Amino acid sequence: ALGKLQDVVNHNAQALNTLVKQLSSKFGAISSVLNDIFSRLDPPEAEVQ
Amino acid sequence: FVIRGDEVRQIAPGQTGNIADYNYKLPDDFTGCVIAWNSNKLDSKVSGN
Amino acid sequence: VYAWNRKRISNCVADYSVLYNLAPFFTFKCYGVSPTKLNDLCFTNVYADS
Repeated sequence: ALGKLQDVVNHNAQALNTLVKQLSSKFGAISSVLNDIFSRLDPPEAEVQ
Repeated sequence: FVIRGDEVRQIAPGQTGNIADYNYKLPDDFTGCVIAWNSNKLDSKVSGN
Repeated sequence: VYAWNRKRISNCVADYSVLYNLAPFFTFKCYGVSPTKLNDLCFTNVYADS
């Protein structure tokens, strides 16, 4: 019957998992890797990327 | 200065090439205008310049 | 000159550096592309004549 105590832990773990998974989102950019954009692309619009 | 017609592209931020690397390099943050015009009537020798 | 020769240089890695030792300085004039940055850029096929 200890669902109330388990729910809090589940919710916190799932929120952390979603937050740490959000790093792979492209957001419409060329790539999700910073160094790849800086080195393999010129500053003038890499800055806005 | 004086350069060739084809390689005038390298006088601009972020490009690479012979002059861009070894002769004249613009900085990443630039605030200015570039002017280029043909000078075939003045700098051209038949024998060679 | 009237009967020139053609060879297809494909499926290999180029070594354009060796070409500079030829000639006292050179007669290397190069049209349409930067002569000194041919190494990093990549191309489809390279025809050669003589």
